[PDB]
Amino acid sequence: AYATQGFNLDDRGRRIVVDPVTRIEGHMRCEVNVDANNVIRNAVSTGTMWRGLEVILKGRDPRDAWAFVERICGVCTGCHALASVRAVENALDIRIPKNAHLIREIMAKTLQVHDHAVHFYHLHALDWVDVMSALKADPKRTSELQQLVSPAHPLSSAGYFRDIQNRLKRFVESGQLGPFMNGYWGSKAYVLPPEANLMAVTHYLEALDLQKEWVKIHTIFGGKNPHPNYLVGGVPCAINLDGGAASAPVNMERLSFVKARIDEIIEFNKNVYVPDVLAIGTLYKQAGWLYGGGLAATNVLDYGEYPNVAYNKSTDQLPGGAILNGNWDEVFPVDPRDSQQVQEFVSHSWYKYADESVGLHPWDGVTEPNYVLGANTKGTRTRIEQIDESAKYSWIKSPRWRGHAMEVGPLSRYILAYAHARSGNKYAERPKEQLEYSAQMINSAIPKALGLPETQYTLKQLLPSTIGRTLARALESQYCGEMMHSDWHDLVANIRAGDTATANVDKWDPATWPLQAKGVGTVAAPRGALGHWIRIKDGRIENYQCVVPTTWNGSPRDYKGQIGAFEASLMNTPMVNPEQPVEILRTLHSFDPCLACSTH
Amino acid sequence: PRTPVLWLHGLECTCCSESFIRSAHPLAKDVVLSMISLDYDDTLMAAAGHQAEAILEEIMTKYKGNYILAVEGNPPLNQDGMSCIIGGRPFIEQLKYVAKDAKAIISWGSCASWGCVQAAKPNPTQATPVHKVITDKPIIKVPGCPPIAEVMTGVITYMLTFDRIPELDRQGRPKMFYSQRIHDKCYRRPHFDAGQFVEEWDDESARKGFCLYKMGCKGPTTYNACSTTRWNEGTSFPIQSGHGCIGCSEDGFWDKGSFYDRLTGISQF
Ligand code: SF4
Ligand code: F3S
Ligand SMILES: [Cl-]
Ligand SMILES: [Mg+2]
Ligand SMILES: [O]
Repeated sequence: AYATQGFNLDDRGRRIVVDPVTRIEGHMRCEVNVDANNVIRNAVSTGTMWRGLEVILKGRDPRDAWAFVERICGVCTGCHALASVRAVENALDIRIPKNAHLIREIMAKTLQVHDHAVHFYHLHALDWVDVMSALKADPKRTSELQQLVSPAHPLSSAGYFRDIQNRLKRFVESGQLGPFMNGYWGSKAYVLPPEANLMAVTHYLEALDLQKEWVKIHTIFGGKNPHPNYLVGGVPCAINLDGGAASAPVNMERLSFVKARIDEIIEFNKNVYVPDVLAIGTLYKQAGWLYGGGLAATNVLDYGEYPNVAYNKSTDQLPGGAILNGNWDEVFPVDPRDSQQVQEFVSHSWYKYADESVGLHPWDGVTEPNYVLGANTKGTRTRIEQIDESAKYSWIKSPRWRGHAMEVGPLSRYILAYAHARSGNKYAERPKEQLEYSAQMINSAIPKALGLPETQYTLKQLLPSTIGRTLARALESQYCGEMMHSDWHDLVANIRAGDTATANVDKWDPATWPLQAKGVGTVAAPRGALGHWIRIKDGRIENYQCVVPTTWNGSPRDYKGQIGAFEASLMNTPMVNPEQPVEILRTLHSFDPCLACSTH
Repeated sequence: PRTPVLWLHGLECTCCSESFIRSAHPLAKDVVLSMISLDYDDTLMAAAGHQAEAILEEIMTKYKGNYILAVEGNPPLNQDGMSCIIGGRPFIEQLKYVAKDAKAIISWGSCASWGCVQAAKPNPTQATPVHKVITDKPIIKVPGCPPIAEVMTGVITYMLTFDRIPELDRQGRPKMFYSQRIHDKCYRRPHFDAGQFVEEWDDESARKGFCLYKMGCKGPTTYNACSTTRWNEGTSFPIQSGHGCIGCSEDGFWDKGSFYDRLTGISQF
């Protein structure tokens, strides 16, 4: 047992294993120890996959890299491609044209919305929503709840909710429960009334049908979703309003189609997703379930993203930096080029360095596998019963910022935005407004509407919690839909003014390149701070290192024994039943773990 | 009773699962609620850990030789199989266990079919396609990174309707979706036939939708339904949106040179 970061870790209690962790992307094992009262007093994050993309890239053409690294992940599809083209463009001093910038931003913001909304409904909701309780709901009371939660959502009739309920009934009564089989239904960890459960299940189904429309924005600009195409120097989707305009990738009709999809997104975020998260968050807040803050209460980081003037970072609409020790009055600048800032340790990871007492900046990064289990393992090399976290216990590296363990993600971006806004940064006004609105809804308006006591939680109290982490994701989805709505107008205006350029090809040919170069590309990816760091030599990739948001959040302990965001978030959480991982899943899922991303 | 599907995930990026849920005809919602019983799937399932693991046993017993095993991703043979760990054991052990009593095995995507990105040189994990590990069961390969949504649901729909695997080509792919090269019906083919090519990104030729052969398009050597069925309810495909096919449904496409290097011997196409 030892203390770190204000957490008293203790592995003497009852050991619980969750393997596989489901409703995530990829492969994770989680172990915890619980005390005599079922409170988690130790947590262990194990990434259970590795593919070695960084190794595979060596010797290849930098222009091809985006397609390889895009296949790090099909859920956060394209964010790696974006990071890669940015890194190569940074290395080779390539400035992309305005339309390429705007198209990439629209693609990025489309991914944010799709990834966030699908995460919440299809991966996260079942940690909050009891689908069997939905079968008991009264359709009229569900209609009434819907009208209170979101007055503008037109799918609100008792008959509509009755029809959905009856389909669920028929499904369950078949005896083939499918994705609901062996669930934790009826646990006291579930607190929603039947009507709220039926509303949420209805929206699960609505979101499942609608999510396929949103990605058609990727399809127009990038050819396909998942895995749209990108390009070093711009975008491939050449523009022609009049000229073979029907055969051109982008004409006015295609742009009108994109706007129609954006407008639908704005309605979904405002009428379905945000109100559901506010309502569910309010009810779990009322139940007192404010666990899961972890490192969000102290240390958060993002690179900063979405400059309303291209290549001018002071205009980032999600402004980044680092906060330490819960001091929201001081945001430190984060520089991905600084060898003393972002570093990765492998002390507790299945890799090898020459010297594992130091962390490597990713321009100097090394990925040599070393799968070996500790002396205190229960089981064998190929049949693990209890992993030994005192030794190497994960395929995830341990990123740190100036040695500090940080949480990344939408919550981090929203805390950073709030801090920036309070210091006078006008570019963060919208997230500040959303947070203040959300706090008023959760504390006063929703309780009033539901006949519950009004509360007086501050943003300092509400945000560093599993509820807060889930809220920030929904707010971010809304904000990204709003931003790309503006980006669309800017794109169309620029094209109509006579700038139709989509690619800078001045340095497409490697005969124009410097014989060596290094570059970095960062992205505010859906789960947090993404970076790709490249070294180029003689036209080829010399080194390519990725540090991915779930690498930060899911990281194992560092050389100093400091815990990462997942492990910290599970600490000090009571479980209703230690053999039912409801609370573990609820909190882990609030980070939206992408394990393929984390390990690459 | 709806046919159980046990959908396993090896080393993968999850693109095939995401593509499946884009299907418009049929809706994935209708597939899950009314066509199959999706009893195990790490992506969507309520149960975790021991409760998730227990489902496999139950379905295998109750529906022995009458469930479909769908596999996304692939098993690694290096690191003693523990570069992909499930329930503390190598994925390859789960794969072999569930495969034994399946009535059919679907290899979703290029990972399961051939290896995909993790199997590109130097293949640090010795990631290996399903058919090299499971050699005594009927397999259908549905390659692509990912495959088209309606191709995935089209395969399922055929299998459920007929209780048969559709006719396969020599490589194990369904002829109903993989009989044509992209280049056969590509709408830019008349430009190819007339020697009208893009030579630099965003040149005048690109703005007129000229053929992408000289920009590395691998459509002439790649079998898929992208030129006809197209992507995301027929909204576009890679070539329509201006990037050459990178060959993503073909075996070993990551190690056939740069995506931007043209095929040699243009006269053969
Ligand atoms: S080379 Fe590619 S773009 Fe040209 S006609 Fe063939 S498939 Fe279409
Ligand atoms: S890259 Fe793949 S998606 Fe189709 S157009 Fe080529 S087979
Ligand atoms: Cl392949
Ligand atoms: Mg890395
Ligand atoms: O993928």
